[PDB]
Amino acid sequence: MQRSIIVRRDYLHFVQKYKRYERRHKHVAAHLSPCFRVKEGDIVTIGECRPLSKTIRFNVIKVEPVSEAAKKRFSPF
Amino acid sequence: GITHDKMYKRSKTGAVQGKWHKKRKYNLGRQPANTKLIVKVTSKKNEGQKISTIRCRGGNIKRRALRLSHGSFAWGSADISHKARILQVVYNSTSNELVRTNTLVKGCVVQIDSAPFKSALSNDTLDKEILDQIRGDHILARISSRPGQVGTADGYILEGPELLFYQKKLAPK
Amino acid sequence: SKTSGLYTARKLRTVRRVNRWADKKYRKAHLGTWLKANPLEGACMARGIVTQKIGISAKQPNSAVRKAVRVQLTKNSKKITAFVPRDGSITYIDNNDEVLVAGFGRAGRAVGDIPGCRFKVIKVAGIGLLALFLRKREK
Amino acid sequence: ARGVRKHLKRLNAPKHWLLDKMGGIWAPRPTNGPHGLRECIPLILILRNRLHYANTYAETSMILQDKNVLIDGKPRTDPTFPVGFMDVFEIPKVHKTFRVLYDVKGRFTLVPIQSNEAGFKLCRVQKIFLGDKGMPYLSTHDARTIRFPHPDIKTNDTIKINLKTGKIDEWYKFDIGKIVMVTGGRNCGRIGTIQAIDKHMGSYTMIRMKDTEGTEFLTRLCNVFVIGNDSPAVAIPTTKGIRPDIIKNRELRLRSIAKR
Amino acid sequence: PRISRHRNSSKTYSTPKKPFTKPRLDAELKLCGEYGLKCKREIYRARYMLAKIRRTARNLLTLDENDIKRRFEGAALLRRLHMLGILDEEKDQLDYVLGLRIEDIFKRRLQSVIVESKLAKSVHHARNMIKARHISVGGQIVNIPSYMVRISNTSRVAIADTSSLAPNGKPGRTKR
RNA sequence: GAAGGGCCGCGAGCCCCCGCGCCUGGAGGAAGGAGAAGUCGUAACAAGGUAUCCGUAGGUGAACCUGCGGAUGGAUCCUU
RNA sequence: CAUCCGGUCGAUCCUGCCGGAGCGCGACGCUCUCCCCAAGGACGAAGCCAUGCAUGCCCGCUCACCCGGGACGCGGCGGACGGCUCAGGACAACGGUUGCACCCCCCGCGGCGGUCCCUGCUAGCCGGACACCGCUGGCAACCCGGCGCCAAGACGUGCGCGCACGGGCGCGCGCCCCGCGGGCGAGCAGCGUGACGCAGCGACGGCCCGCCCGGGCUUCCGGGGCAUCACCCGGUCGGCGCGGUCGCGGCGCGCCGAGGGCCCGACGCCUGGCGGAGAAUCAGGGUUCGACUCCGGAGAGCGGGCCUGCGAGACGGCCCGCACAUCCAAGGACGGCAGCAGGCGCGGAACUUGCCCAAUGCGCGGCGCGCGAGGCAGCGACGGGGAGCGCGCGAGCGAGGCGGGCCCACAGCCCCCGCCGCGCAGCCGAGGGCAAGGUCUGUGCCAGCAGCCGCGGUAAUUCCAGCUCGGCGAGCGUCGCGCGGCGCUGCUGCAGUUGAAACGCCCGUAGUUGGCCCCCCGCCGCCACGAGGAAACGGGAGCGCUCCAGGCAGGCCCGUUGGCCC
RNA sequence: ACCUCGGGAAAAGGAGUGGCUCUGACGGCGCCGGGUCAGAACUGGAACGGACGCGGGGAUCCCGACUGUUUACUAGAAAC
Repeated sequence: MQRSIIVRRDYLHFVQKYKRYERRHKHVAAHLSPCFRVKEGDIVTIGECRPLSKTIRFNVIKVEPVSEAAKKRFSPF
Repeated sequence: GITHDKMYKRSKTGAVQGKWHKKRKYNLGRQPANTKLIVKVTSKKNEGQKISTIRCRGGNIKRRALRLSHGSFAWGSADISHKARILQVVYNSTSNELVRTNTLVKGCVVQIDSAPFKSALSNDTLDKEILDQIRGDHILARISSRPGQVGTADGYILEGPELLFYQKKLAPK
Repeated sequence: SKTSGLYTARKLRTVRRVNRWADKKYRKAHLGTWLKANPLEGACMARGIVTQKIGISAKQPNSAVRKAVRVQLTKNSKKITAFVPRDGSITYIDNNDEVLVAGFGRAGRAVGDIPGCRFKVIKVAGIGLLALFLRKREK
Repeated sequence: ARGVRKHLKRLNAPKHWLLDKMGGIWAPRPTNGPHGLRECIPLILILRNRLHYANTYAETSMILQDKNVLIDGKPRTDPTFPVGFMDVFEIPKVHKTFRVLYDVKGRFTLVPIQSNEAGFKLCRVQKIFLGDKGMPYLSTHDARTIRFPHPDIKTNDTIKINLKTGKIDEWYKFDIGKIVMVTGGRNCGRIGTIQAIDKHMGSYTMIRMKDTEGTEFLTRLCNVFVIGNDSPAVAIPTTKGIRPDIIKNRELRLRSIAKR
Repeated sequence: PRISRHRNSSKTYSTPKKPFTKPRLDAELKLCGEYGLKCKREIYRARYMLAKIRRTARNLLTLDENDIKRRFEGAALLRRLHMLGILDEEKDQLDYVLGLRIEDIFKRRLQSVIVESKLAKSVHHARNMIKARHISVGGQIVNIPSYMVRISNTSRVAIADTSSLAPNGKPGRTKR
């Protein structure tokens, strides 16, 4: 998206009936500043802002680059 | 009436939403009132400056401009500001229809009478680009206020790289 | 075998939801085909006008004539067959005289030698059948 | 719900009021005033329930209407008038003067005070702002707006108001080594000195306070209320916020019942 | 709406899992013979009061010593069981609360206490005397045969002063 | 500044098409279940008088029969 | 709070279901001595409504009359709360956790109180202008017309002090960043100047600001089922400029780009689908239900639309369309019980057109009313709790009645005190499961019974009576359903050679799962402990309502309590 | 719907259309060509493919698959 990015927040949800967990994902829409360069896979830091659009309430304030061939890995960040 | 509620809108996934409630006064929206510039002052005086107050939430009166003729226009560099008649709306970024009907909206490029700013010609070394517009009797300015909410059409005289962008837009005609 | 991974809760929850349906009882409790099919429609009991007094034969090896009434339930206009319980009780029930019918007690299955009667009369014309049998109230 | 809520259910009303469940469907709802609904007790409950001076709600009106009760030295005739921490509740006709402080359990307690104490009222500055022509103004917990505050007094400090003149007699700063009573929260009434100020930027400053017994209690800095620089400079409840443990409380209850 | 709605209520009895067990039918009849009971519900109530007290004792025994709950709640269970007299004063431990029977619930009941004090010729005698309010505990007349007295009130249990000492002087049949 | 009118905005209700769900009438077909006590054979179970059965194809009053490739749950744990 | 047992056979051992046995919470039958507590037209009719009532209070303004008794009217505030119900709504509502440097707010509390002009002040205080009112009418009714008098703390103006001053403007930080600060975590606030504008309030001074309270959104995590629904959405997803709102935002539009969501189930459909605090059952783990009390949402026949106000898209406000009433003198008018009684319809099923503001609140008002909120009584085997139907051998009650007391808005109940005195049981069983006759008739595979297995065809332990007996008990039987039973849903903890069941084989993505190794570091989950967030409920300290279910009491007492937990 | 997956299909049905006054796109720039495709006002007895040119459509059944061909001068068909 133009000046916008989709972030995959990964989190575990614990159930009681089975003492095991469920790996879950949530896509949050952030706003990429033109200053920050990002590739699909980078660890971003997103900070809450005033509603900027229908789906955007966040802005990218830090970028951490990745080696592109970084596999995937469920990562709680 | 008009609703700014997102209940009518579809979800991010594009799914239909459910109407759980009827429309509420808090999410009311009002019919837009386009401030028409009175360019027909010579033809008729019946159309005078008509600003209408409206009752809003909390009894906060909002002044809605229906017809306007003048505004306070400010040349920031020279710090020269005077009330000026607005001659015409030339260039609106959203649509050319607003320019034809001469609606006053924020950011519409307007031509203002230079008769109040004629004094500035006497001091030279005061921006040649503004000075030759002053000699011509029309100066490029932009409305800096919202006429529908404030009720006034205050502005500022286009200067520096802004003046160049909008004079390039109106350059062929 | 079963899956035992710290993060396989989702699979176990899905497997339980899918395999819960195999039992007839979970289906006869949650599928909802029973609720539409039942002439009582989930009610404790129903009311309805008598249409026909019928002598129904008992299933083998029992040889007898069970006594029953065909009842059209006012609630859903659905004719059922209901046994009238006790001895000589049918004489109390006339035709078209209104009867309150409850089920037999096997939760919608036919019980005893009587076949297809899932219902039995409890009140005739607003008068309890057992009372008319013990001669506590007259017809 | 179309507008402001004018009614309070008895089950809804805060536990520190100690309103009996069978007493009514309704509970007194405090009017808007110097204290918030959670951080205040109505005047009906501080008279008909605590002192029993009025045996019914109509009698609370009859004694409040006669301005017999004085709150912060103000007649305060409203029955549902909020009374909160540091308000001076005095009845001259019965010659009793009370200052409302918090007990160790966390319920409000009407403490007997002296005429010198009645004169001053302790306030905490929540915020300092440039309102009304950029004029400096302070805001105290008891909804008091004082223009021209002393330039030094910062936020979280405790000011002392004259009540008669409504002037700041003195300011006690919020710092390590300062006597503090935690008002509201799980630790309520407890009196201790600040030992730690953990900022936790962007969220809540976490204050750790130590009792004379040496029991460390941690609470958010909003609940913390400075009492004085090294001594309270105000009447403190008889327990003095040392706080009893559950087995000690059992012992005190048994002692009281035995002397029946 | 209606403060009556907010009034609480609970069941004080727990019917047996199996109702027709011959060993457990006969034993209940014996426990009605020695205690003058009108119906089996009274024995069921006795087991509901004991089971709850035993459950507290078992949930505290599992808890570690010096865990505060064991020290506080256990002392409150012991004190209650001592004050009633269900727990013998000498034992003074949580384990002995687990090893108790419904005989101890029944013995503290007023009907059994009157026979021990020799005021009642039998338990059947006592039940009728308490219904006829001829019995006063600590200066208060009681009309309930399951009143259950505390160890202190045991001595204060006495024939009601206004009943069988003949202050009325014309009671029942004597009057006419 | 009223009645009134115009143009749009918010938006009933009706019309007309089109989906979508649910319930059904219906000659005439066609299964299953319960009677009845019928008729015609006897397919399987004893090597059940052609060992059964599996797939697949054909045929045949009907169970069935037959071809081809399996299996043994066979009637064979066994032979330069 | 760790239990099974009867039924496939000639017999046996299994699998496997069927039936029993426990509890709930409704219906139904039968029966009922007394007291206490208590739900109560929710259950595919959010169907429909006759009647009465549920919202008033005040006096600023009295030349209405009782003399200030004050009628009314005008003015003020409340009528947006509360009461009710659960239709709609399934990334919604709701619950915990956030933010508003994107906001709005009556009452009250505490501050603050400088308001240019020209014309034109009356400020020892100005106008006019209606209502009631009087007079005269139309009108089936509803509804109101004209004329005339005369008031407000009402209305319209206005005497104001150029650090005059509401809105919105234009301009005024930097020099890689961070370290005094009116204020922050953060460039936020405030103001200085240049123009515009001339807001409010001042005719018994409030604009304004903080606090409060409620609201608007908003952050994260949780937030039905179905794959015989696998691909879906195109204001859909972003950006930009305006408009609009209390404000942010595709909220809306113009323009540009092609995004957005998906087997970690998108989307579609369906829901006899409000959510939560909770409830039922229960060793543990769990399952099921969440109409109802408290909290938040939603709606007042159905769609819309609006006005007033600080707040309502309000229905005990109005306008309109549809559906359905109502009265009519035929022209017209006129509604809206998912308030409370009460009716009608429907269903298996659900209370009195009672009384009263005394308590507990709230609206207005220092001396006090209004309230179908709420309280009281009636009905009421929803249910819960406590006592009876004798003890005994000659004496005793309570069930009553009748009195007094107490209690009560008024009665009444309870309880106390005298007087008379008058105990009183059902409902299901007896072949087994499962406790209790191998009694005596009738009947003779009939009649019936029997959840299940079974009895009945002339020696019926099973039917129909008598007799005797068992269980439970003022309750017991029946039906429907939830949980337990049921390791017959299996996380704990099921099974798959043959009982039901390893995909014919192989590759393979998503998914799930991956040996060992570095002590000492950052991120994760993790465990412990804190903060902070409604109670009720559920526990649970202490307290003898006569016990008790209850309740938060009590007693000369921790500052008597009402702790503490979830 | 059906289907030989090509079709059916212009299926069925709807809505707009004139003149003026403008605004975008699109090449070859200083220049200099284009004539299409959008979008907006404003107008007009409620008018616009204003003449002209120019399918009515849907559900079936029989027959021949089809395009073709034929008794010039009575049968164009299902015949060949």
